[PDB]
Amino acid sequence: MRHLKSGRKLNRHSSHRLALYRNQAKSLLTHGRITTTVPKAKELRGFVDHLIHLAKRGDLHARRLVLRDLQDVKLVRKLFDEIAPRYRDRQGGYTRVLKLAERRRGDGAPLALVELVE
Amino acid sequence: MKGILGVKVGMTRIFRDDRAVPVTVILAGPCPVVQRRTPEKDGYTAVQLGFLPQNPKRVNRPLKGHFAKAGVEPVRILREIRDFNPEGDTVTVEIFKPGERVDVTGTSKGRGFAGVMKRWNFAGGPDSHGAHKIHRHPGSIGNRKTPGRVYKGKKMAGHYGAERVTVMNLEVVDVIPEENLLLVKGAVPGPNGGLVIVRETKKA
Amino acid sequence: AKHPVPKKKTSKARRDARRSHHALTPPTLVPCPECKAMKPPHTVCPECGYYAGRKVLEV
Amino acid sequence: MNRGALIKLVESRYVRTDLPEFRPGDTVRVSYKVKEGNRTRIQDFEGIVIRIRRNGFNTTFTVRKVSYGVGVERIFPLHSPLIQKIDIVQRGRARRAKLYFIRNLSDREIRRKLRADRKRIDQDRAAERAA
Amino acid sequence: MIQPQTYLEVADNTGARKIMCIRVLKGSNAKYATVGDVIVASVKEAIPRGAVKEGDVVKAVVVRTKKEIKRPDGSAIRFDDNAAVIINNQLEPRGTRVFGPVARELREKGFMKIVSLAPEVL
RNA sequence: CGAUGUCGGCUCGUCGCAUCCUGGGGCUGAAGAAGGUCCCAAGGGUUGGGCUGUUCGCCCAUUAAAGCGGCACGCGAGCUGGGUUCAGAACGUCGUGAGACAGUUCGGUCUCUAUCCGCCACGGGCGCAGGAGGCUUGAGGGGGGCUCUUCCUAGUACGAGAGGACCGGAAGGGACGCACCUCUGGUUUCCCAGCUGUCCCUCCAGGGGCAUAAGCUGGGUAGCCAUGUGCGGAAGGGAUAACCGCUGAAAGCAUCUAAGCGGGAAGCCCGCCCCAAGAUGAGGCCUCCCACGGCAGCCGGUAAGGACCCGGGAAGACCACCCGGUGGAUGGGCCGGGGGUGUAAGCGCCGCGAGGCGUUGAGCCGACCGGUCCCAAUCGUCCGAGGUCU
RNA sequence: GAAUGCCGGCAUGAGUAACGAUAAAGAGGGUGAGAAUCCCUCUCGCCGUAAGCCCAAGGGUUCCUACGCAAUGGUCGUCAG
RNA sequence: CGUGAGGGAAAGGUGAAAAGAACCCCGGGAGGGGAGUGAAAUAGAGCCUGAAACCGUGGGCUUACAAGCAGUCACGGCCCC
Ligand SMILES: [Mg+2]
Ligand SMILES: [Mg+2]
Ligand SMILES: [Mg+2]
Ligand SMILES: [Mg+2]
Ligand SMILES: [Mg+2]
Ligand SMILES: [Mg+2]
Ligand SMILES: [Mg+2]
Ligand SMILES: [Mg+2]
Ligand SMILES: [Mg+2]
Ligand SMILES: [Mg+2]
Ligand SMILES: [Mg+2]
Ligand SMILES: [Mg+2]
Ligand SMILES: [Mg+2]
Ligand SMILES: [Mg+2]
Ligand SMILES: [Mg+2]
Ligand SMILES: [Mg+2]
Ligand SMILES: [Mg+2]
Ligand SMILES: [Mg+2]
Ligand SMILES: [Mg+2]
Ligand SMILES: [Mg+2]
Ligand SMILES: [Mg+2]
Ligand SMILES: [Mg+2]
Ligand SMILES: [Mg+2]
Ligand SMILES: [Mg+2]
Ligand SMILES: [Mg+2]
Ligand SMILES: [Mg+2]
Ligand SMILES: [Mg+2]
Ligand SMILES: [Mg+2]
Ligand SMILES: [Mg+2]
Ligand SMILES: [Mg+2]
Ligand SMILES: [Mg+2]
Ligand SMILES: [Mg+2]
Ligand SMILES: [Mg+2]
Ligand SMILES: [Mg+2]
Ligand SMILES: [Mg+2]
Ligand SMILES: [Mg+2]
Ligand SMILES: [Mg+2]
Ligand SMILES: [Mg+2]
Ligand SMILES: [Mg+2]
Ligand SMILES: [Mg+2]
Ligand SMILES: [Mg+2]
Ligand SMILES: [Mg+2]
Ligand SMILES: [Mg+2]
Ligand SMILES: [Mg+2]
Ligand SMILES: [Mg+2]
Ligand SMILES: [Mg+2]
Ligand SMILES: [Mg+2]
Ligand SMILES: [Mg+2]
Ligand SMILES: [Mg+2]
Ligand SMILES: [Mg+2]
Ligand SMILES: [Mg+2]
Ligand SMILES: [Mg+2]
Ligand SMILES: [Mg+2]
Ligand SMILES: [Mg+2]
Ligand SMILES: [Mg+2]
Ligand SMILES: [Mg+2]
Ligand SMILES: [Mg+2]
Ligand SMILES: [Mg+2]
Ligand SMILES: [Mg+2]
Ligand SMILES: [Mg+2]
Ligand SMILES: [Mg+2]
Ligand SMILES: [Mg+2]
Ligand SMILES: [Mg+2]
Ligand SMILES: [Mg+2]
Ligand SMILES: [Mg+2]
Ligand SMILES: [Mg+2]
Ligand SMILES: [Mg+2]
Ligand SMILES: [Mg+2]
Ligand SMILES: [Mg+2]
Ligand SMILES: [Mg+2]
Ligand SMILES: [Mg+2]
Ligand SMILES: [Mg+2]
Ligand SMILES: [Mg+2]
Ligand SMILES: [Mg+2]
Ligand SMILES: [Mg+2]
Ligand SMILES: [Mg+2]
Ligand SMILES: [Mg+2]
Ligand SMILES: [Mg+2]
Ligand SMILES: [Mg+2]
Ligand SMILES: [Mg+2]
Ligand SMILES: [Mg+2]
Ligand SMILES: [Mg+2]
Ligand SMILES: [Mg+2]
Ligand SMILES: [Mg+2]
Ligand SMILES: [Mg+2]
Ligand SMILES: [Mg+2]
Ligand SMILES: [Mg+2]
Ligand SMILES: [Mg+2]
Ligand SMILES: [Mg+2]
Ligand SMILES: [Mg+2]
Ligand SMILES: [Mg+2]
Ligand SMILES: [Mg+2]
Ligand SMILES: [Mg+2]
Ligand SMILES: [Mg+2]
Ligand SMILES: [Mg+2]
Ligand SMILES: [Mg+2]
Ligand SMILES: [Mg+2]
Ligand SMILES: [Mg+2]
Ligand SMILES: [Mg+2]
Ligand SMILES: [Mg+2]
Ligand SMILES: [Mg+2]
Ligand SMILES: [Mg+2]
Ligand SMILES: [Mg+2]
Ligand SMILES: [Mg+2]
Ligand SMILES: [Mg+2]
Ligand SMILES: [Mg+2]
Ligand SMILES: [Mg+2]
Ligand SMILES: [Mg+2]
Ligand SMILES: [Mg+2]
Ligand SMILES: [Mg+2]
Ligand SMILES: [Mg+2]
Ligand SMILES: [Mg+2]
Ligand SMILES: [Mg+2]
Ligand SMILES: [Mg+2]
Ligand SMILES: [Mg+2]
Ligand SMILES: [Mg+2]
Ligand SMILES: [Mg+2]
Ligand SMILES: [Mg+2]
Ligand SMILES: [Mg+2]
Ligand SMILES: [Mg+2]
Ligand SMILES: [Mg+2]
Ligand SMILES: [Mg+2]
Ligand SMILES: [Mg+2]
Ligand SMILES: [Mg+2]
Ligand SMILES: [Mg+2]
Ligand SMILES: [Mg+2]
Ligand SMILES: [Mg+2]
Ligand SMILES: [Mg+2]
Ligand SMILES: [Mg+2]
Ligand SMILES: [Mg+2]
Ligand SMILES: [Mg+2]
Ligand SMILES: [Mg+2]
Ligand SMILES: [Mg+2]
Ligand SMILES: [Mg+2]
Ligand SMILES: [Mg+2]
Ligand SMILES: [Mg+2]
Ligand SMILES: [Mg+2]
Ligand SMILES: [Mg+2]
Ligand SMILES: [Mg+2]
Ligand SMILES: [Mg+2]
Ligand SMILES: [Mg+2]
Ligand SMILES: [Mg+2]
Ligand SMILES: [Mg+2]
Ligand SMILES: [Mg+2]
Ligand SMILES: [Mg+2]
Ligand SMILES: [Mg+2]
Ligand SMILES: [Mg+2]
Ligand SMILES: [Mg+2]
Ligand SMILES: [Mg+2]
Ligand SMILES: [Mg+2]
Ligand SMILES: [Mg+2]
Ligand SMILES: [Mg+2]
Ligand SMILES: [Mg+2]
Ligand SMILES: [Mg+2]
Ligand SMILES: [Mg+2]
Ligand SMILES: [Mg+2]
Ligand SMILES: [Mg+2]
Ligand SMILES: [Mg+2]
Ligand SMILES: [Mg+2]
Ligand SMILES: [Mg+2]
Ligand SMILES: [Mg+2]
Ligand SMILES: [Mg+2]
Ligand SMILES: [Mg+2]
Ligand SMILES: [Mg+2]
Ligand SMILES: [Mg+2]
Ligand SMILES: [Mg+2]
Ligand SMILES: [Mg+2]
Ligand SMILES: [Mg+2]
Ligand SMILES: [Mg+2]
Ligand SMILES: [Mg+2]
Ligand SMILES: [Mg+2]
Ligand SMILES: [Mg+2]
Ligand SMILES: [Mg+2]
Ligand SMILES: [Mg+2]
Ligand SMILES: [Mg+2]
Ligand SMILES: [Mg+2]
Ligand SMILES: [Mg+2]
Ligand SMILES: [Mg+2]
Ligand SMILES: [Mg+2]
Ligand SMILES: [Mg+2]
Ligand SMILES: [Mg+2]
Ligand SMILES: [Mg+2]
Ligand SMILES: [Mg+2]
Ligand SMILES: [Mg+2]
Ligand SMILES: [Mg+2]
Ligand SMILES: [Mg+2]
Ligand SMILES: [Mg+2]
Ligand SMILES: [Mg+2]
Ligand SMILES: [Mg+2]
Ligand SMILES: [Mg+2]
Ligand SMILES: [Mg+2]
Ligand SMILES: [Mg+2]
Ligand SMILES: [Mg+2]
Ligand SMILES: [Mg+2]
Ligand SMILES: [Mg+2]
Ligand SMILES: [Mg+2]
Ligand SMILES: [Mg+2]
Ligand SMILES: [Mg+2]
Ligand SMILES: [Mg+2]
Ligand SMILES: [Mg+2]
Ligand SMILES: [Mg+2]
Ligand SMILES: [Mg+2]
Ligand SMILES: [Mg+2]
Ligand SMILES: [Mg+2]
Ligand SMILES: [Mg+2]
Ligand SMILES: [Mg+2]
Ligand SMILES: [Mg+2]
Ligand SMILES: [Mg+2]
Ligand SMILES: [Mg+2]
Ligand SMILES: [Mg+2]
Ligand SMILES: [Mg+2]
Ligand SMILES: [Mg+2]
Ligand SMILES: [Mg+2]
Ligand SMILES: [Mg+2]
Ligand SMILES: [Mg+2]
Ligand SMILES: [Mg+2]
Ligand SMILES: [Mg+2]
Ligand SMILES: [Mg+2]
Ligand SMILES: [Mg+2]
Ligand SMILES: [Mg+2]
Ligand SMILES: [Mg+2]
Ligand SMILES: [Mg+2]
Ligand SMILES: [Mg+2]
Ligand SMILES: [Mg+2]
Ligand SMILES: [Mg+2]
Ligand SMILES: [Mg+2]
Ligand SMILES: [Mg+2]
Ligand SMILES: [Mg+2]
Ligand SMILES: [Mg+2]
Ligand SMILES: [Mg+2]
Ligand SMILES: [Mg+2]
Ligand SMILES: [Mg+2]
Ligand SMILES: [Mg+2]
Ligand SMILES: [Mg+2]
Ligand SMILES: [Mg+2]
Ligand SMILES: [Mg+2]
Ligand SMILES: [Zn+2]
Repeated sequence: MRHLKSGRKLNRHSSHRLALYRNQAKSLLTHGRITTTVPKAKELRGFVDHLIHLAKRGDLHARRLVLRDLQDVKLVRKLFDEIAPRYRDRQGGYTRVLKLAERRRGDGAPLALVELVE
Repeated sequence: MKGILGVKVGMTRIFRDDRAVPVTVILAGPCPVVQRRTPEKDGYTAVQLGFLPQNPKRVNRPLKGHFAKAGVEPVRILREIRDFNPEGDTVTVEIFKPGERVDVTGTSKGRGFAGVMKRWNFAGGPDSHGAHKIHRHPGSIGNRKTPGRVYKGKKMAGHYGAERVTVMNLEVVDVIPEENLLLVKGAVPGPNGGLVIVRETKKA
Repeated sequence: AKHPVPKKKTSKARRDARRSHHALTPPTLVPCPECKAMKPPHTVCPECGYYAGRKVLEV
Repeated sequence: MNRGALIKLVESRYVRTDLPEFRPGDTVRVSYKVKEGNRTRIQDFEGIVIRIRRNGFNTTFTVRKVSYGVGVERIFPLHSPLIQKIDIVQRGRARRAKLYFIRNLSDREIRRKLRADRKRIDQDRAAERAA
Repeated sequence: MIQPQTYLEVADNTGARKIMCIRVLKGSNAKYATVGDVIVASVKEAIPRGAVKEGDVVKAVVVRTKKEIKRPDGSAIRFDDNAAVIINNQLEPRGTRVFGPVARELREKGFMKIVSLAPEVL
């Protein structure tokens, strides 16, 4: 049973999963769009979205909170000076995940794309 | 044998005569009468009820024409109360008064594929003293060459729950008609938001 | 355990009968509304990069 | 429907607002309606609320006391009609929401670990002045 | 929630200090005794020269438990130990004083003389 | 004997009845209560411990009762391995010896993958003469079936006294079963905080990794849960067993019987709960669609409908099932509430300092109850009747 | 036609068990007919009385570079002992 | 294979002649389709002949209420000549 349990496990133990989400947050906040498997892509949405919202509040507290996950001050400066301002009136939905057509050759993994939104 | 269709909203406990009474709250009213089962037409007596209005776009053609035949709005659920012929075209919580005893049918919570210890309260195996990978296993399932087979109805692993269960002789604790609300003392099958059926009890 | 083993060779018929559920179902494919190419529904068109009426990918 | 609202509506008729707020570490006196024979009386139970288990109308609090050499704990529904009233005896201050650890402490150590919450003691005396 | 093997304190002045439950006298096979239930115990420790002494096979009613008991008012109570009081075959206390509080459930189940002797009933 | 694994235990049942208990009887050297003995009855039940490998048995504490037997002394491709049952060792005994002993003693490798039948669960197919969406009848199955205490009757009938009922009527238990999470109590792998060592970001402050597959510690939502909660055994109707009668010959009497008619069990049939029309004997009701073209057959195009795909789901191994797909609140986000945690950072003030006080129940914050089209369920595709004959 | 015969071929079990330490991965960029698997960058994890370095046995070209991928590599391969 | 003494295999055939398939087409290659050689190309080198087991594609008959050492006797249907 799994009744009303939220969150994927992705066959990673607790800290490998947290690292997975964090690293994916760096790559997304860096390049603006990345390609992953559909399931990882669906889970990245809420993890990055939260960090962006904190970038909107913009206070010092938020920046240290965000730095717990992203660690990279340069990147956080980008999230605060560049990324977050283009979302001032957009309440939620800072990312989107669109499934891609062709599976990955070696293991059949269904892929999608995750990006920040205009 | 009156009866009503319902939703299981949730549990709490009320205080009645310096006594915490665990209850389950049921949103039962109101149920439009949709079709009547008569002995001349169908061979038995029952009342087909309806519950929860439906987005009329979502009601396909054969269902639609079934509602119009007995002028009624589109409803999400049809169910029958066997041997019940109420005089109006609508069934509401008013057919129960507090102090009455009821039976409640719902779909139990589904355990999926369930082991023999969870499904049948088997005792499993020892957890030490050399017990070898049989800690939750069934044990023997038979005899030897006589009968050389396993009984029908053997209790084994399989799907457990998400099945129709009726709990019998539950006390109606209060009836709040302004909210189509029925309080019943004790536990009722299924998850919150579950379809349930509340009938007058079969226990004298 | 005591190494359970097949008692008889399976017959050509029984083995092929077991395989009566092994056929593939073909890919479900719709036309991309812009380049008309067949593609899986609910995927970004891999031929022209259009999805929901706009260019999303270089291709 | 709003199942949460429906339940909050069932509960509403029994909700209670006469009782004074408290925290884990406060010493409290619960005046409790008790039956025995052939009567019913009010038995005062006094001790440290060691736990406030929150669930709305259903929250409960657990008070711990010594009664003639023996530890006694009492769990109360915060909206029970059997509670006549609650008297804040003393404002403790914890660093912790559950104070189970005081079950294993001498009376000396409990006193050292649950000191007077001067802030909320003053807060009480301040707004203890009515027209 | 007392079962065989369970050690209980002795809340009276009989001489016993510890008894080990060997039976829940409640039907043919009850698993547990609580407040108001009667047990058969063996005296595992006694102060010198009391009515009861080590080795004795005595009867006792559970007067407080460490498992919390639930009351119809929807509240519950719980004590720091498991204690009992030695009785004769009429439920009457074989000692002449009882120490510490006792559950009010003793009253309903007819252990009136222990309840009065109790310094507190909770 | 080109192997049918051997005791006991655990687990899991199932059956017999020569019945241990509960139910119904007759006889009693049956006053009552309690027994004895035989008959009927297998629905249910038949406890926990000390000893011993033990079966058995004895004992302790209870019990309504602690029944006896079958199923390869039921069950080692289910577990155990104490015993027995190899190779070591020793004792007693026997043998000059080597060695020997259902004599004792200590130790001593029990094999991941289930083909077929069988069993538990779940689908796929085709059928059920048109094709569909629903709702249903219940043939036939399964499940359940226990029992104790106290009180009232009444300290009455009965008995010199001790004691002590029937019938009928209340209440409260034990074990068992189904369901549940309001309370009680667990878990809660990252929801919060505290702490050590170390390395790092960035020097401070503040943080991050690692110390487990949570580093450790204190707490803990939803869920899943029992120790927690509700409910179940019935009631009732029918037919019976032993047993008791009514009326009544054969056989002027007599006789429960030969004609006929009563009474009568926890047992039997129904009644309760669950499954069920593959019930091919394929049932029934309500509604929807239709006489489409080309040549009981065939080729397509549509209908009613369905499936595909996708967002999901206290549903779930896959499958199935259930909801939703912009006509939208389905998941994600965000907002409010709940809930946990227990007063963040930063700044100010006190202190030499560790810290402390204030801002501040702060800040963080999974799942729970909702709101909100910000993000994603885009766009679509394929199936699918024209109704055999008397 | 049988010798649990001999040699060889080919079935069944079966798309089943398994793919060899639970130290762990993610993305971007390049190469290419083809890339989870090769190269490069950034991030994350693991060893650190070694899972790092040197020497002796033993092995005998496995070393370096270019060019390749049929087989070998438990998948893949543009990479490689 | 075994430390060693020692053990100890499998594996023959295009065609008369290489005339061993220029060139083109798909393909990264393998492979194939044409063209071409040959009396012959399922003689194309994985090459004479090419049985059987085993695997597949096409067609006829037949099969989803049925109990089987799978055949046999009878009758009927359908297909074929
Ligand atoms: Mg499940
Ligand atoms: Mg699990
Ligand atoms: Mg969800
Ligand atoms: Mg998580
Ligand atoms: Mg999940
Ligand atoms: Mg998931
Ligand atoms: Mg995991
Ligand atoms: Mg995996
Ligand atoms: Mg992994
Ligand atoms: Mg983990
Ligand atoms: Mg870790
Ligand atoms: Mg890790
Ligand atoms: Mg998509
Ligand atoms: Mg796809
Ligand atoms: Mg690949
Ligand atoms: Mg239902
Ligand atoms: Mg199990
Ligand atoms: Mg269980
Ligand atoms: Mg169960
Ligand atoms: Mg067990
Ligand atoms: Mg166990
Ligand atoms: Mg054991
Ligand atoms: Mg072992
Ligand atoms: Mg073993
Ligand atoms: Mg083993
Ligand atoms: Mg184990
Ligand atoms: Mg087993
Ligand atoms: Mg056997
Ligand atoms: Mg047989
Ligand atoms: Mg199911
Ligand atoms: Mg009420
Ligand atoms: Mg629920
Ligand atoms: Mg085994
Ligand atoms: Mg075995
Ligand atoms: Mg096996
Ligand atoms: Mg094993
Ligand atoms: Mg095996
Ligand atoms: Mg075999
Ligand atoms: Mg064949
Ligand atoms: Mg074959
Ligand atoms: Mg075949
Ligand atoms: Mg098969
Ligand atoms: Mg292109
Ligand atoms: Mg709620
Ligand atoms: Mg409301
Ligand atoms: Mg008092
Ligand atoms: Mg105190
Ligand atoms: Mg009051
Ligand atoms: Mg004491
Ligand atoms: Mg033999
Ligand atoms: Mg053999
Ligand atoms: Mg053999
Ligand atoms: Mg053999
Ligand atoms: Mg054999
Ligand atoms: Mg038996
Ligand atoms: Mg008999
Ligand atoms: Mg009897
Ligand atoms: Mg009797
Ligand atoms: Mg008598
Ligand atoms: Mg007598
Ligand atoms: Mg008798
Ligand atoms: Mg008799
Ligand atoms: Mg029986
Ligand atoms: Mg039976
Ligand atoms: Mg029996
Ligand atoms: Mg015993
Ligand atoms: Mg002992
Ligand atoms: Mg022992
Ligand atoms: Mg024993
Ligand atoms: Mg024994
Ligand atoms: Mg035996
Ligand atoms: Mg013996
Ligand atoms: Mg007794
Ligand atoms: Mg008896
Ligand atoms: Mg036997
Ligand atoms: Mg045998
Ligand atoms: Mg024998
Ligand atoms: Mg024997
Ligand atoms: Mg045996
Ligand atoms: Mg036996
Ligand atoms: Mg056996
Ligand atoms: Mg074995
Ligand atoms: Mg055995
Ligand atoms: Mg066996
Ligand atoms: Mg075997
Ligand atoms: Mg077996
Ligand atoms: Mg066997
Ligand atoms: Mg054993
Ligand atoms: Mg042994
Ligand atoms: Mg031994
Ligand atoms: Mg022995
Ligand atoms: Mg031995
Ligand atoms: Mg031996
Ligand atoms: Mg040997
Ligand atoms: Mg030996
Ligand atoms: Mg030996
Ligand atoms: Mg000797
Ligand atoms: Mg001898
Ligand atoms: Mg001898
Ligand atoms: Mg001699
Ligand atoms: Mg001698
Ligand atoms: Mg011999
Ligand atoms: Mg011997
Ligand atoms: Mg022997
Ligand atoms: Mg013998
Ligand atoms: Mg011998
Ligand atoms: Mg040893
Ligand atoms: Mg031995
Ligand atoms: Mg083997
Ligand atoms: Mg296998
Ligand atoms: Mg099988
Ligand atoms: Mg077979
Ligand atoms: Mg089917
Ligand atoms: Mg199907
Ligand atoms: Mg047909
Ligand atoms: Mg049948
Ligand atoms: Mg029936
Ligand atoms: Mg039946
Ligand atoms: Mg009386
Ligand atoms: Mg009675
Ligand atoms: Mg009862
Ligand atoms: Mg809850
Ligand atoms: Mg709880
Ligand atoms: Mg609770
Ligand atoms: Mg709790
Ligand atoms: Mg965290
Ligand atoms: Mg650190
Ligand atoms: Mg530093
Ligand atoms: Mg620092
Ligand atoms: Mg590190
Ligand atoms: Mg680690
Ligand atoms: Mg940590
Ligand atoms: Mg610690
Ligand atoms: Mg914890
Ligand atoms: Mg806890
Ligand atoms: Mg929780
Ligand atoms: Mg329980
Ligand atoms: Mg009960
Ligand atoms: Mg007569
Ligand atoms: Mg007659
Ligand atoms: Mg009669
Ligand atoms: Mg009769
Ligand atoms: Mg009579
Ligand atoms: Mg009768
Ligand atoms: Mg009964
Ligand atoms: Mg049904
Ligand atoms: Mg049908
Ligand atoms: Mg049906
Ligand atoms: Mg039939
Ligand atoms: Mg039908
Ligand atoms: Mg019908
Ligand atoms: Mg359509
Ligand atoms: Mg799913
Ligand atoms: Mg539906
Ligand atoms: Mg749909
Ligand atoms: Mg659509
Ligand atoms: Mg649309
Ligand atoms: Mg939504
Ligand atoms: Mg939402
Ligand atoms: Mg929220
Ligand atoms: Mg809140
Ligand atoms: Mg709060
Ligand atoms: Mg502060
Ligand atoms: Mg602060
Ligand atoms: Mg200063
Ligand atoms: Mg200050
Ligand atoms: Mg919140
Ligand atoms: Mg959130
Ligand atoms: Mg809206
Ligand atoms: Mg939108
Ligand atoms: Mg389209
Ligand atoms: Mg021969
Ligand atoms: Mg052979
Ligand atoms: Mg062989
Ligand atoms: Mg053989
Ligand atoms: Mg051979
Ligand atoms: Mg041969
Ligand atoms: Mg051979
Ligand atoms: Mg061979
Ligand atoms: Mg094979
Ligand atoms: Mg498979
Ligand atoms: Mg298999
Ligand atoms: Mg498998
Ligand atoms: Mg596998
Ligand atoms: Mg591996
Ligand atoms: Mg492994
Ligand atoms: Mg490990
Ligand atoms: Mg790349
Ligand atoms: Mg690339
Ligand atoms: Mg690759
Ligand atoms: Mg590749
Ligand atoms: Mg590289
Ligand atoms: Mg490390
Ligand atoms: Mg070091
Ligand atoms: Mg060398
Ligand atoms: Mg070498
Ligand atoms: Mg070489
Ligand atoms: Mg070199
Ligand atoms: Mg080289
Ligand atoms: Mg190299
Ligand atoms: Mg190279
Ligand atoms: Mg290669
Ligand atoms: Mg390759
Ligand atoms: Mg290759
Ligand atoms: Mg080559
Ligand atoms: Mg290879
Ligand atoms: Mg390879
Ligand atoms: Mg390998
Ligand atoms: Mg290359
Ligand atoms: Mg290599
Ligand atoms: Mg050798
Ligand atoms: Mg060699
Ligand atoms: Mg040799
Ligand atoms: Mg040879
Ligand atoms: Mg040769
Ligand atoms: Mg030649
Ligand atoms: Mg030649
Ligand atoms: Mg020639
Ligand atoms: Mg090419
Ligand atoms: Mg080309
Ligand atoms: Mg070529
Ligand atoms: Mg070709
Ligand atoms: Mg060619
Ligand atoms: Mg030619
Ligand atoms: Mg010629
Ligand atoms: Mg010729
Ligand atoms: Mg030829
Ligand atoms: Mg030829
Ligand atoms: Mg020739
Ligand atoms: Mg040839
Ligand atoms: Mg050939
Ligand atoms: Mg064929
Ligand atoms: Mg039939
Ligand atoms: Mg047929
Ligand atoms: Mg025949
Ligand atoms: Mg014939
Ligand atoms: Zn396109």
